Amino acid sequence: MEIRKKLVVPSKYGTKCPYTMKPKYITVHNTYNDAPAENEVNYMITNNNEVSFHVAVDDKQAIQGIPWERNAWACGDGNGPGNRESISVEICYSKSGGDRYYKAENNAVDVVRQLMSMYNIPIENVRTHQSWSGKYCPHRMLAEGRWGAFIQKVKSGNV
Amino acid sequence: MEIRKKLVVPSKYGTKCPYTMKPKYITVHNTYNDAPAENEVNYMITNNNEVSFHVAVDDKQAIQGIPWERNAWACGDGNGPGNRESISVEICYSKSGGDRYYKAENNAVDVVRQLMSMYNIPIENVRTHQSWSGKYCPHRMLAEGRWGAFIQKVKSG
Amino acid sequence: MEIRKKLVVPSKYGTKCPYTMKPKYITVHNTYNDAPAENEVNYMITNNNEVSFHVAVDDKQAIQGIPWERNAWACGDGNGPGNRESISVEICYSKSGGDRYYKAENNAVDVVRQLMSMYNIPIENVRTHQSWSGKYCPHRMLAEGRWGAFIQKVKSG
Ligand SMILES: [Zn+2]
Ligand SMILES: [Zn+2]
Ligand SMILES: [Zn+2]
Repeated sequence: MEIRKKLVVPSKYGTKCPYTMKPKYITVHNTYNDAPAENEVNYMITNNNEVSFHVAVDDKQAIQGIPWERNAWACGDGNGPGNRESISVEICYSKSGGDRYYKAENNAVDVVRQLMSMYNIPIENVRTHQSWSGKYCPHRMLAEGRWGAFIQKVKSGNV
Repeated sequence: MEIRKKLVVPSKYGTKCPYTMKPKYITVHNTYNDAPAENEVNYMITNNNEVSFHVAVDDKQAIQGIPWERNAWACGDGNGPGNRESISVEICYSKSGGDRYYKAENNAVDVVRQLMSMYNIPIENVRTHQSWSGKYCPHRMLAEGRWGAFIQKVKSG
Repeated sequence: MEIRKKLVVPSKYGTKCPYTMKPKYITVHNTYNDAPAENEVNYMITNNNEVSFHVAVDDKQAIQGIPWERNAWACGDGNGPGNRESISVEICYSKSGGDRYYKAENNAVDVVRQLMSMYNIPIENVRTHQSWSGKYCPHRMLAEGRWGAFIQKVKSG
């Protein structure tokens, strides 16, 4: 699926993505919200908080808000490898779940595979936010035991 | 046991418990302090930091500082299920331990049981702060390997 | 090996080590950087940030910047057991790794053994930063699953 562009303005880089980055990992998150990717991204690139992520994926589309080679503030590890070396993928509708959420997760498999090919990132480098800082994220995937199956789809699925 | 109420003023909900909450989990903590429940609560409901918990339990009493159906900021996972769907119980005197602490922990067993029955929360949904953010809390319970026994006490009587 | 001393001035204690401490644990970290122990410590004692560690160990020497019996802000657990009861050991050159790092690690095994017999800290009291707050540190050691072997070498020598 095509990843739509809806990037934050350069004048806000200092707040949303101040550093350049050489992607080495991909971090998967759950939004813990029930908003479409367009809403997640629009809010993220417009507010003034030092909080961001690279792409949001819902049941219908994938939207990029931060250049892949600039950092995002989403892993909670300060200037650690999560925030400074990983591209963050946000999966929408995880708050209430439902068909919309599982559709978004499966679309995220496709998004993650595109990023792996793009930056030559190995399957061992696809990580959970939890692995970087301890936060229970992706919450629904961890709660339902879906991470293992997700990794296998990313590793060799044809989507 | 009786859980006494000494709730934060409504005007501070924006800071201490900004969202309504449908309790789904109970999170157990250790204060890593040697102060009675009353002290813990007084400080928590008055300062202006976005840091809070629902009830503090010591060897003598249990004092609630935040409404059970409003979130508290105690699990370290920002706007995640920890802070937004769990009721936090702080067990006092864990710092130096001793009878005071073990007595408080037994009282916490009752408080957790009461909350479980109140909001129909299953035993598998009683969690450690560590499970939500990786923080080593409840520190004493983890250090002495008491979590399993605590859960069994809660599951029965 | 010999642990040099480049402690911070008493005036900077309120920020680098404002609390006395009775060492009970030893926390091993990775600098996630490629600077020598001299630079790490020097930089750490020059700025006035609420961030510090007790000793930095590279491939050549080991330098202490904070008194062993004073806390150091390095475990990210606020006033928790990691920051208030453990001595923090920073292993240099982990960013890019290389022989320099692996050499700094073995030296760190030495620094840890010395601190263990000096303050009678048991082997199961040697922890990672990750165990205190969930942060992925020591990143390289964890990334390469070198923790189990590290502890085994500390247990024997
Ligand atoms: Zn996340
Ligand atoms: Zn806690
Ligand atoms: Zn560390």
